[PDB]
Amino acid sequence: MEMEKEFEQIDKSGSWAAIYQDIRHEASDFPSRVAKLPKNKNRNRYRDVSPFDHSRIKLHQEDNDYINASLIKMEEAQRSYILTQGPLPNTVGHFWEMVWEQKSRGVVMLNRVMEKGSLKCAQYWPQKEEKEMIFEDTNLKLTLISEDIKSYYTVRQLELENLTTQETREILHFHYTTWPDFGVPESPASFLNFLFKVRESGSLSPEHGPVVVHCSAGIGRSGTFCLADTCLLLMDKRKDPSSVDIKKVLLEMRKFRMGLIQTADQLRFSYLAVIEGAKFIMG
Ligand SMILES: Oc1ccccc1CN1CCOCC1
Ligand SMILES: Oc1ccccc1CN1CCOCC1
Repeated sequence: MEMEKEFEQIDKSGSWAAIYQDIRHEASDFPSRVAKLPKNKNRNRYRDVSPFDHSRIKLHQEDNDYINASLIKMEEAQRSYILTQGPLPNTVGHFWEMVWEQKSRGVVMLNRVMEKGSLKCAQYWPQKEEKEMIFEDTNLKLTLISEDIKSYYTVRQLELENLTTQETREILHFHYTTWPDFGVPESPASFLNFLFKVRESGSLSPEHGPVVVHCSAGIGRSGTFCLADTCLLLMDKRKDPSSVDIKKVLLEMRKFRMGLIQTADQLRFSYLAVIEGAKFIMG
């Protein structure tokens, strides 16, 4: 069923809460035993947001391989994403170890460091060229190379050095800075423009490891970003773009990480974003 007429229909009947609860009831439940081990309590931001065992990213070390991060592998679309929490003071070294080990070219950040007067993630990248960061626990160095500040997003070029081998790589930091403290954006236009900038960078392409995507918990805004990207690619792959079922794609992604899309308003915004992104690509 075409999504745009459908959208107006779901609006007219005011049933977003009921649709969202149907998704919550049908979502996968898989074990997260590693996340819940007592030795990992200070590696989780939120007690109710954990990676499944089957899809968790493992750190390459014998001591403790745990990070709150999941591999979302979309078979038909041929896209993969790592979705992770905003890094904590004691996991900033693990975060950059993961980017290094997974061969990622891009990090996508959808939150501010402070929102609602509280800290939503650590200041995990350097703010000045001449003040680099060293992560002694994982033996990495990170340098700010350049910063481009725009009205709706900032893009940074970073240099990550593995101090063990003296190898270096160029990481692109895509920072969406305008998501409102409460609710969702009124228009999806700036979010869709941002998605198009990440795509045009090569960060989502199969010659690199998966993009790393985060917000504060790594399920709400982060879920909206991957859901919109996969749905729009499927529309360009299929003979019938109207066959793409956003609720079925979201339930496929929920096989790999719990809780993706945290509210009925985020569900509406995703449908909104896919509907408006379809129109712009059309011709
Ligand atoms: O290298 C890219 C290619 C396509 C898109 C984006 C980038 C990253 N740029 C951000 C700041 O300007 C120089 C690098
Ligand atoms: O790439 C195209 C060119 C002309 C017409 C249609 C498409 C497919 N779009 C459908 C809407 O969703 C994104 C792809």
